[PDB]
Amino acid sequence: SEKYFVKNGQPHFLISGEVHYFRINPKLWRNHLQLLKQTGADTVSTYIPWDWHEIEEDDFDFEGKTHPARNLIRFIKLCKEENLDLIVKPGPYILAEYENQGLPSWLLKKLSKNAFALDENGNVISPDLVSYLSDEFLEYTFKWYDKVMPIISKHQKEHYGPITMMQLCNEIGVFQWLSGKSDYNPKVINLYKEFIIQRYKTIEKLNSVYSTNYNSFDDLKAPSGKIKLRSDYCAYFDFHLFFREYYNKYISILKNKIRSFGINIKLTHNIPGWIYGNASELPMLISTYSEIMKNHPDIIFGLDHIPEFVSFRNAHSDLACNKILEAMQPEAPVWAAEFQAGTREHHVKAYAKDLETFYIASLAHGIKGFNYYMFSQGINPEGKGFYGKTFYFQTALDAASNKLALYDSIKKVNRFIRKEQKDLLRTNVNSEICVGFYKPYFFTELISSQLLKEKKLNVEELGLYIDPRFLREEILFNGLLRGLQTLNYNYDVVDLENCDLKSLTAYKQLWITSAEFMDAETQNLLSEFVLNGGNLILYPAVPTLDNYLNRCEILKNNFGIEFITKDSSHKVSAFGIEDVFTAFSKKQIYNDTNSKPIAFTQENEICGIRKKIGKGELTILGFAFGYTSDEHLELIDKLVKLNKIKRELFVSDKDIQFVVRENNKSRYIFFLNYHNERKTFNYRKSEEISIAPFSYKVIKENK
Amino acid sequence: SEKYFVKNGQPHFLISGEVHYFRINPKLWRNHLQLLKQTGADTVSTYIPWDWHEIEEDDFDFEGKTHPARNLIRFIKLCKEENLDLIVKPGPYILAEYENQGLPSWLLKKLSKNAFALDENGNVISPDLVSYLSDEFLEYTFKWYDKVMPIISKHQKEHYGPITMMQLCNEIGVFQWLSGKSDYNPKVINLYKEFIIQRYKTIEKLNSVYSTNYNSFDDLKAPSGKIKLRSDYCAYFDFHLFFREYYNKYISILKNKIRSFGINIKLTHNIPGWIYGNASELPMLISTYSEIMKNHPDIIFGLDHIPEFVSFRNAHSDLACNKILEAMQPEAPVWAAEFQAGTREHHVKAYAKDLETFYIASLAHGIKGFNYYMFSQGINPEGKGFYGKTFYFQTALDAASNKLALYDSIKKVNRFIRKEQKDLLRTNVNSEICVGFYKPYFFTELISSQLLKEKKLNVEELGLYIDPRFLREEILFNGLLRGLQTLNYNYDVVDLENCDLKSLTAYKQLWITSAEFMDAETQNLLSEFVLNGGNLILYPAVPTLDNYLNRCEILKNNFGIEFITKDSSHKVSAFGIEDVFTAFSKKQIYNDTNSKPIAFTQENEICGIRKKIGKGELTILGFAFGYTSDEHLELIDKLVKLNKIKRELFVSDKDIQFVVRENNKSRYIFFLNYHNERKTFNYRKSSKSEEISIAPFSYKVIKENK
Ligand SMILES: CCCCCCCCO[C@@H]1O[C@H](CO)[C@@H](O)[C@H](O)[C@H]1O
Ligand SMILES: CCCCCCCCO[C@@H]1O[C@H](CO)[C@@H](O)[C@H](O)[C@H]1O
Ligand SMILES: [Ca+2]
Repeated sequence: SEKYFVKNGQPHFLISGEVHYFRINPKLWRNHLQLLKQTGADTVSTYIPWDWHEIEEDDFDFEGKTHPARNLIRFIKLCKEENLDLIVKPGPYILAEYENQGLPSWLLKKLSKNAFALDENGNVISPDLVSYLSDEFLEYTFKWYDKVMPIISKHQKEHYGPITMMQLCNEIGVFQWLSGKSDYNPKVINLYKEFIIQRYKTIEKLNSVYSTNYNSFDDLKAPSGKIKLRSDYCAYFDFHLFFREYYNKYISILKNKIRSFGINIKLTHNIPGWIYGNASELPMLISTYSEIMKNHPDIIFGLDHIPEFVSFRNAHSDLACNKILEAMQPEAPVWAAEFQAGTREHHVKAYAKDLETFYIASLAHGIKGFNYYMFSQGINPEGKGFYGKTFYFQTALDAASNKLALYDSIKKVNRFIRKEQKDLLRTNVNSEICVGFYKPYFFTELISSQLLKEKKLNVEELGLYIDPRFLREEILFNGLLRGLQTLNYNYDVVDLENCDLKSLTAYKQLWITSAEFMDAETQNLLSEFVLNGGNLILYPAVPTLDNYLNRCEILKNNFGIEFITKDSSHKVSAFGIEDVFTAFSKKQIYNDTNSKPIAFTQENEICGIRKKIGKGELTILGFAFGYTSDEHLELIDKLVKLNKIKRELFVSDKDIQFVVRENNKSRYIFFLNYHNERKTFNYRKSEEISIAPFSYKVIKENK
Repeated sequence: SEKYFVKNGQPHFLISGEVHYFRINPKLWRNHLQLLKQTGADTVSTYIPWDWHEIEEDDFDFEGKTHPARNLIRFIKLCKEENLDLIVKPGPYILAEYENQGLPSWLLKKLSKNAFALDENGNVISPDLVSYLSDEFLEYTFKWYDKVMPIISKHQKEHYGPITMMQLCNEIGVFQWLSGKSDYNPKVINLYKEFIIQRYKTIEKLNSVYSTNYNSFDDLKAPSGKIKLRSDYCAYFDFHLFFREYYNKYISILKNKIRSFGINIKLTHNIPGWIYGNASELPMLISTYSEIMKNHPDIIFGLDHIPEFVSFRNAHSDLACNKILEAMQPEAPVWAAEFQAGTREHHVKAYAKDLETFYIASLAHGIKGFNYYMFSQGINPEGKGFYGKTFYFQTALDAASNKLALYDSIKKVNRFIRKEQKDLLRTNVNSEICVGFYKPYFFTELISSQLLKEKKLNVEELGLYIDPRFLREEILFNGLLRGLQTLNYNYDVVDLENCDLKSLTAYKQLWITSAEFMDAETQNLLSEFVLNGGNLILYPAVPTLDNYLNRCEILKNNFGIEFITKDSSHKVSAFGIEDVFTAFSKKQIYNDTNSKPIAFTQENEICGIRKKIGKGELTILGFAFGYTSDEHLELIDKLVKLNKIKRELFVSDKDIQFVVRENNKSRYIFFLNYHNERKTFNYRKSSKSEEISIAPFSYKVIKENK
């Protein structure tokens, strides 16, 4: 049933600690590895920075000849002597606050103009930022792989060495994201052209989808500027599809080159998206990897969790991210490639007592492995730090291997995990709620994001009112997912693309947060789901367009739905709940023939209905609510109770979060107190306990 | 000579609680007032919502004829009976999560399009957002004042009623700010044109300042779209000056109207700017009030503090905001018109254990009065709730007048304040550091802000590299002010406009965070300050332009500075601290003439110097640093130590914040732990050491008799 790492043919919780040899006094390398092993960690993780080892063009030092901390060979030997497995990450990009993001200075000085990412004007976006598929950049990357990969091959677990996993590059696309800007390098734009021709075959086919008027593919230009026309939305949508193929090509080139050295260990990649201690944009970033994950079943994606604190303000972020990774990668364990330990930022404090709770909550929220980032603080050698002298603060160990407060928290959590991993790794939550992941709503990193300065997407200019990023951030991430977690209802997330009908039928309810557009495949899937006996909850709109904003009303017509879009007060009543605040004046007003009306505008117009269709049930709400009032929790609760779904526990205090994890033999009840209040409460199945502020309690039951 | 409220010629700590009569069962009004009084609160505060009392056009109910909770008269009477003074806030805007922000539905339905705030295209920004000087808006506001003001007048203190203060409207500009669009209503356009003609007199004079070629004033439009030329920047700068005069006109019109009813009580206004539990944009909004605060000494501005949590993430916001209000309103006490009690929104928790610490920190940080907002929860009658039925959560009292957890925290704090107010209100901190408040850097709400939809200001397009909003947020608010508070160095903030040299010479150091532009008046003042014996710290730029980005090299010349702007690594060395990360590749490179070089680029070029000029000392750093690394705190500490400035206490844990307040008689030591760690530390006055244990997110106060 569950996916989990294995060691000695038993379920193994992967406990890795990040220790940057290149930022640590080599006299203290053994001491760091021993103190890490002494927490019950089984693995150590590090970058192998290209800049640090190719000290000049075609001058490699992996042996400490030119600086003791260039002795990668001895660090590998120390990992073996101290019985730690090793995760190695040779880039080419490492980021990691290393100057040039890990690329050599000699390389960046020597590359042509056309090797760099370019803005719509052909100007260099950043003196650190190459275009991934630059021939020059791949030439030098390959010459770097030519020296480091034989070292990694020799020490891989497949040759009985310590290296169990290797990360390819680092957070692909994170620069396109953090910078406003997309890459318009002429090589990238040529690949975009091949992609479009391959996709549409003829300009007449493209023209009928885009409503364009090209005489050939030679008239086709990469999209840029604000979207003003539906044709510009279409161009930008395919520009999004192209970049997912682009990142897949980049990672495929790295992988093929790696495999050519006989390296047969587990390959990895790491997902960015946390900022300011929430992860509402991480679903957009994980959507950029959609083609990699379809095409590479052997690359395990891990999450880069950066909570910064642990409270009701960010409690839902790590669960929603873990669940979305499970949706996109069901055949591999959910794990954190980077799992916050200390802080990257001196002024952004990371409290041991905060992180200890985050670690336990991560177990409740289904994590199967992590790498404490950073277990060990580093000191940047020879001004090679992007920022100051010091790399991370409030870690488990300082750069000189002094134990800090987090050390004892990590030892405590690891001791719990080692005691329980055999049973805990084989547990799941009983989810009767499925929440649909509709990937095209997330495909906006070029036109609409929290990090993009000027918005290229204003849906009002396209005759639309439901913005897909507002939907996926406020209605889905901070709304429905946050609400179900707060109400202690288990949900699973399912990717709707090429989705098996049989994999929706296990759930008593499927929840779809829908904009006005949705592809024919998904409209067909949801139609079949209800017709065959599924209970669907759909809001805030029955879709009437496809991803190209061409008419598509399959779901509408299959369900016998008619509506007019009409302006009204933001407040509606729904299931007898008065003053439900909704995001939009514009609401769908439903013909109620063969329907039960269950929501009403201030002027008593029908803005929600329930209906039987074939063997199934439909609940449509023509209005958008997130979680910004107690009425919103009341409405989510009412909806869940339409199909008689129960919480696993009665807990006397509604502000206590719990997760029940079980198999046939074992149950774990995780109680999580995300609040600055000592809480005393009791519980019983669908008895009294005190939890400190920002704290936890774990309870075992034999079934 | 602290500024504090006075009662019976004694120091009086203003303790108010907010209780919305219109959202509470009137059978429970008395119980809310009694329970508030029993916390030691002296005052109660409420809106009087226009929408609630003008139930239809020209149909008024202040007596509970149509709804018991419309009996404003009886609520006023109960405040008197329960020995509470009363703050009334009749709008016209109240916001307060009330439908249409307090404006009548019938009004918003009746008003013509020209009553509304309009974008650049002439479209309504929001259906509830009126243009402040709309003829139609002020006509209906006046008719609302015609009915509510005679009642307020009759129930003033001077007529033996309970009413001691009235707020004019609510957070002027907050609605425009949150909408992300500025008002281009034609009243605004026409008033701006009059402002520009009055300012420049002739199109030739405006052309010479802006470098434009207009044939007449008729060719000039209110600026719209992005700034691409220095002439666009000039136009926007005058538009900012115009908006400060526009808000002054609004509040003058309301004030003159109020005075005509024989209302002589203290008038208030309330400062917005906290969002997501920080206040780094509050300085921009308070700056929109600069002309109000110069023309109306009888209007007391108070802060609206919404911290939402109390941790290192936001510890610096309340002190910086208290200090900035003091800088702009030096003759009135610092007080909080709205002082967070519970939470306005269910999904953002307000813990008693956080807010109790915020209250104590506020005393440490010099607050002299506050109004707990919300003391009492409300339930919206008749669908009047903008966002839902319940108004506020986790308050002192639920809507039914049950005590909640916060009630005990407020009772504890108030008990300390009543015991200590006589000394505590007269206490000062010993600030040897003054930080300059240069208001023109904050004049960007039309072109650059956290909330503005459109980024109109890109200084690189003007041949500049120091963005004034980046400066005032990262280098000043989240940088220097945060770093000083974290290092436990007391600082004052002084408004540099029309600033007395006499009121800077008190300090050991004056710190100026400077962009490439600064007006002649300020450049001269800082010149005189150093020549006459002041110690100036100036970074990241010697300015060379005025506020219109024309040549002004007064300070550069007076200080005998030569510099070239050159690109280098972000990292510099300063005062022997290596790998100080700085914000810009571009830095000021100084030559070594009659100076001690104390900072060096990665190529060892001089990007900071110290020199003696007349009787004073100058330290210039040609690079930008806030507080984003440990080196930044080391650098701030090094700079403070240049003039032998010392902390009040040796404390063994550098992460403990403290404030020492004293007068002749009394010393209060405030310890604040903004961290999620139980801390055990020792301390001593810098003159055996005492041991203290402090819980997470907690406080200790020690009183000493001198
Ligand atoms: C545009 C300049 C890029 C330099 C910074 C790149 C790396 C910063 O670090 C990145 O920060 C993101 C935001 O918090 C996180 O989501 C990522 O996990 C993290 O690696
Ligand atoms: C665009 C619609 C705006 C309607 C008015 C909403 C007023 C919300 O309330 C305001 O929020 C601000 C941001 O936290 C605070 O700074 C203010 O103090 C507070 O009054
Ligand atoms: Ca029908």
